[PDB]
Amino acid sequence: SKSKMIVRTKFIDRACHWTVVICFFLVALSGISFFFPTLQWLTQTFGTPQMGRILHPFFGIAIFVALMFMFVRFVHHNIPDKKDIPWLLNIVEVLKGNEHKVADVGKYNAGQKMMFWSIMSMIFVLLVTGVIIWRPYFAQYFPMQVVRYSLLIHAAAGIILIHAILIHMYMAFWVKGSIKGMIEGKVSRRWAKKHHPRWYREIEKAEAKKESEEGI
Amino acid sequence: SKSKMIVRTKFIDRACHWTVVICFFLVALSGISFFFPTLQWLTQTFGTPQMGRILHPFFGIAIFVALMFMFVRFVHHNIPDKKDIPWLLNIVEVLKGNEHKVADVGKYNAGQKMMFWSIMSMIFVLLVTGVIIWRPYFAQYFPMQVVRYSLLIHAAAGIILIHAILIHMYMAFWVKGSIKGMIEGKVSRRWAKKHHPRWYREIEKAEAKKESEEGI
Amino acid sequence: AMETQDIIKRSATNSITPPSQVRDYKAEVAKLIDVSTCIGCKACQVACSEWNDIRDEVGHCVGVYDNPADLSAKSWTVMRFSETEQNGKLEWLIRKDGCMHCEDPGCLKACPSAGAIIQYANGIVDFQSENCIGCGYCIAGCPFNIPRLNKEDNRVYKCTLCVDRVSVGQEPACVKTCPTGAIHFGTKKEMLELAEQRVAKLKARGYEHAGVYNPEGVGGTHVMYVLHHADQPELYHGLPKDPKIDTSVSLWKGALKPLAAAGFIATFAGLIFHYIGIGPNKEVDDDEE
Ligand code: HEM
Ligand code: HEM
Ligand code: HEM
Ligand code: HEM
Ligand SMILES: CCCCCCCc1cc(O)c2ccccc2[n+]1[O-]
Ligand SMILES: CCCCCCCc1cc(O)c2ccccc2[n+]1[O-]
Ligand code: SF4
Ligand code: SF4
Ligand code: SF4
Ligand code: SF4
Repeated sequence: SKSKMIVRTKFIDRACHWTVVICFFLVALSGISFFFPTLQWLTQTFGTPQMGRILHPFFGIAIFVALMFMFVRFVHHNIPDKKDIPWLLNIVEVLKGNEHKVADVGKYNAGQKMMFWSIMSMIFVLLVTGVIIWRPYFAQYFPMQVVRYSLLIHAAAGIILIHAILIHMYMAFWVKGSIKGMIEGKVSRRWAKKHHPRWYREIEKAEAKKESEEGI
Repeated sequence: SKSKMIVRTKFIDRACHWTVVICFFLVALSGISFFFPTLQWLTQTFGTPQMGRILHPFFGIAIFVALMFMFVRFVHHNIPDKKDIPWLLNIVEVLKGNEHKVADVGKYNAGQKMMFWSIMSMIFVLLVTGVIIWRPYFAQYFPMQVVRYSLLIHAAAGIILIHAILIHMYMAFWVKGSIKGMIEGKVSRRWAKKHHPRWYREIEKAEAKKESEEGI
Repeated sequence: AMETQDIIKRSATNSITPPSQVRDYKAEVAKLIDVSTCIGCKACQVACSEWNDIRDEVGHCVGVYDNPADLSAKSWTVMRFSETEQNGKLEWLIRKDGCMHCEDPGCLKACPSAGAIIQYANGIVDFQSENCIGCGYCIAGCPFNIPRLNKEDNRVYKCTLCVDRVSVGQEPACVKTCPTGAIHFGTKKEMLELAEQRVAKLKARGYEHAGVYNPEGVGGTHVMYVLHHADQPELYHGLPKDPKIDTSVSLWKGALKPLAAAGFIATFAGLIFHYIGIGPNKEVDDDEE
């Protein structure tokens, strides 16, 4: 416990994450321009409206590829367990900045895991429905009725994921010190103690113990 | 060594610098709109595309006048010398945040001096080729072939200078505490010691010595 | 814009978002100026300005019949006169000048404003003035030195090939007016045939180097000439021999763009990945542990 910080995120998972974020800004904004045509300015997200129609789906595929790399590296830490119940019951208390007092928080809390599955499920929905409605390459192989349902579902899934990311960015801005961990990779031990007790307890034990195991 | 800060930049050189920066944003963005017409939004940098065509060159001339004031006030501190070699050889080490360990850094380092000449040369190229391609005032006096070469070179020089400024702003954001010195004028002695050793050594000696010279 | 849905080329438009051009099954048209039948009457200058509702200024005489002395925003076609003894006897070579309606227009290629310059399926290259920003890049991109800026509105103008007459089935004003039938108009395919017949008669009269001027460097033109001396086009008041889009303009408007794009993307990646990889450069990274 004699270091200002502890590593929370490896460089590879940090590089990926900020790649996703940049791709997501372009894809969400172009998507929103088709959804709300009154917001004319967003038709210039990829330069021109004609260009935006072409590039949206390609950047969409890139997000899904990078989210699948994230999926295989974080899924094991996002698994719901009986210890998450406490969180789910004192949500009102957590939102007032008192989660430590009410719950058992490991690597990622119960909100973060709900988000994780939400985000991962929506991107799968968006990938499937996106392919189905993609002209000129793929929509021609699908029955008109499936294309129509896909148009409805893709719009709805994209809106749900945008909401979700608005809340995800808010929380990251709100639980102070979090953005620095995602940019630089390190979290101060006290942040760990307050927001993620069980997690830091494990690092601290893994740490000390294996260095005690060496035989100083 | 008993002051939180030392003055690095006079007000006059700070006022000029932020004038250049504001002028440069408008000129670079209007320039980029002609270079990449697909980025339609930038055709509104000066309100309308018709207006942007008119004002680009005038703001361009203002940047060159202000950069010539900067030239005569900073050139003497940007002169390459044998002590700069060390820098140039451990670039990889400098970029990892270890320049002090590898080089002798005066007022401005060897990167900063390379930038300075790059920036000063490009603005001269941009001024000459800019005048040559300026309608309606000056392009009529030049042979068509010179106008064509000027169109090619101005485009290329403007792109090179934009890249350069992207790297210049990045470095200023990266070597922390630097933007404050350019806005407020003062740098903490430790910043001086870490990033510009020889420089602060000189101020410290000039300082102490002339106050010792007074005869306390 | 695009109401005619036959726009085959459009200035400053990415190649993966082409302009509307479904109605492109139309014959290419062309004007054929046979300078061997031209009498230098200037009727075409007069008919062009009358039809187009434009008037240049009353200029000056500086020693030649040529007047106005150059194309301008108010003069879309001008007769250019040349006196020469280069071929062994005195000859007065007179040529009508104005837009060549190139198949691969350099004006269009150099223009940085989306939609300011367009090419119709029938070959007409025309300026869409609502989009012109007055930069003048087209003046340098044109191999023939055609475009002219109007000081009163900061926009370029030139011969439109009487697109307003041709679009509804009538030949251009200068073509109809030509007293001697030096100017002919029709489909490009039949103007090339008339051109080759006229060349054959000029050769029969002793002009062994008569030929058609329809430059391959710009992909052929929709305004073509029949010249008595096709081996020496510069005799006709500087008509270019083997015109093409300048190499500097090709590279500026071509490869420089994507190259710059890659630099910018690459640079942004590098700097972003660099900041994240190594982290800030603060006064003390060392008392952080
Ligand atoms: C997973 C890969 C994706 C694919 C293949 C894809 C594909 C598409 C396609 C083909 C369209 C129709 C317009 C066009 O062709 O440009 C579209 C529209 C849209 N996309 Fe995606 N997209 C994907 C990801 C996303 C993501 C991540 C979001 C949310 C930020 C999103 C939100 C939208 C929205 C809101 C629309 C417009 C709905 C409307 O018009 O009402 N898409 N998508
Ligand atoms: C400016 C926008 C964003 C910010 C500031 C942000 C912030 C963060 C931060 C700070 C973390 C790590 C938190 C911790 O260490 O507990 C994180 C994790 C994560 N981010 Fe983002 N994020 C943004 C956008 C996105 C987007 C657009 C996506 C994908 C749609 C995304 C997907 C993720 C995922 C999957 C995780 C891991 C969480 C878990 O494993 O439960 N983020 N984000
Ligand atoms: C030194 C004084 C400058 C002069 C006289 C000047 C003049 C011009 C002129 C007359 C044009 C053609 C369009 C128009 O008329 O508005 C132009 C285009 C341009 N300028 Fe400048 N400019 C100057 C400075 C700059 C600077 C500092 C930059 C870089 C930020 C720059 C970048 C560009 C670019 C990129 C283009 C368009 C290239 C293209 O169309 O491919 N210029 N300039
Ligand atoms: C937001 C944009 C910019 C930022 C944040 C920035 C930042 C800085 C800072 C912090 C310094 C002083 C560094 C030190 O004290 O060592 C500096 C110096 C300087 N800046 Fe900027 N700058 C910007 C844009 C520009 C532009 C557009 C130009 C001209 C094209 C420019 C020209 C210069 C020059 C010539 C120097 C002096 C360096 C030397 O003498 O070697 N800057 N800049
Ligand atoms: C029922 C309300 C659901 C609340 C969702 C919690 C998601 C949550 C909570 C946090 O403290 C975070 C800190 C850093 C990064 C992401 C975070 N997210 O996603
Ligand atoms: C070969 C790589 C060249 C790197 C260029 C160095 C330019 C460099 C380096 C710095 O530490 C700066 C600190 C404050 C303001 C500007 C700075 N610039 O321009
Ligand atoms: S109208 Fe005909 S004959 Fe008269 S100057 Fe023009 S091209 Fe020649
Ligand atoms: S002057 Fe007009 S038509 Fe010519 S290149 Fe500029 S915007 Fe295009
Ligand atoms: S002669 Fe010039 S202005 Fe006319 S189409 Fe050709 S390049 Fe364009
Ligand atoms: S084709 Fe029409 S616009 Fe052109 S010179 Fe003839 S009258 Fe003028």
